[PDB]
Amino acid sequence: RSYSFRPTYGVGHQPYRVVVLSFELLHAPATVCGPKKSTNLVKNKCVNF
Amino acid sequence: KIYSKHTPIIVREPEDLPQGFSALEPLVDLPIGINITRFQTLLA
Amino acid sequence: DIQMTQSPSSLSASVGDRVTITCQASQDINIYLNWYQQKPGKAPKLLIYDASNLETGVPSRFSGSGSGTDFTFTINSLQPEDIATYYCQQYDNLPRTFGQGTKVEIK
Amino acid sequence: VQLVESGGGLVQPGGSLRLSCAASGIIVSSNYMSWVRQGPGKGLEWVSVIYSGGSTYYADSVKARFTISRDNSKNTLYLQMNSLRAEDTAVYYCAREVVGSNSNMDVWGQGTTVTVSSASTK
Repeated sequence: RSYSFRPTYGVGHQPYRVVVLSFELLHAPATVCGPKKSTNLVKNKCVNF
Repeated sequence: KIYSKHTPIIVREPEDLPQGFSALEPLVDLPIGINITRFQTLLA
Repeated sequence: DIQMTQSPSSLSASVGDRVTITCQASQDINIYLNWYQQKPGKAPKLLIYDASNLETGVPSRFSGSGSGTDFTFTINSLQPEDIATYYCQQYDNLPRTFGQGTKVEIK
Repeated sequence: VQLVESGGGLVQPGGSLRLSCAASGIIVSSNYMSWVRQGPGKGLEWVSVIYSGGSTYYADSVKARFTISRDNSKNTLYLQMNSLRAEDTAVYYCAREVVGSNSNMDVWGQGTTVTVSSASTK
């Protein structure tokens, strides 16, 4: 059967696009991770690198 | 892990290898996680 | 819980007259709002599907329009064989509930 | 395609049995069924719905009472209650889905208007 997406209907029947996010933790290839905290550069003094 | 090396101008006849020292360098590292027991090459 | 209320409940004096009966609801609902035609002593029966269709064998004078939580129906023909009661129900929503009841009768 | 009723008589409060309604060849396991109350002094009242996936949805005021059973070959749906509080002076009509999108398969069934009270048959 088919959805009805006519503009005459209010909240509850109008289309709400949804995307499902689910991860896997059975195999361990150590891939897919996000970057963070890429700061500036410091020279000619003490450095906590 | 796939490591590669190429040597040009092999003037020796293509038999029983030449003589020489040639180190190898890392080329491709892959996190695939499968099993390997045997392999077969490709000829065209 | 969904509460449906209707003003034209008992049209006892509506004989040979234009009928403008209707059903509403508290929460706004779509066209999925059907009706029950319950004869005395027998199960309720459907004449209109999705507040906009018609049953296969019925007189063609019946026409119901439902849009924006307002289902309006008419019976211009006051046949004696349809001495019954009319009910209003909404579906495709949790939970399914029925109306409080309306009376239709010809003197 | 019609419906078969199993019921009748008078019962005291606190007693429950298997209310039974069958079809005339319609699929019973792989179909949608609904139960409603027809009672004197009031309109029709929604009771329960059972889907072909084995999921039952019914009112929260009658929770922990309804036990439904769809037989594979006998084609007769059973329903069992518990701890009747004497408000069952009505009849359980069994029905199908009224319309999915556009369908005229709308055969219904009847039953016996049973009562639950302290006074027995006299």
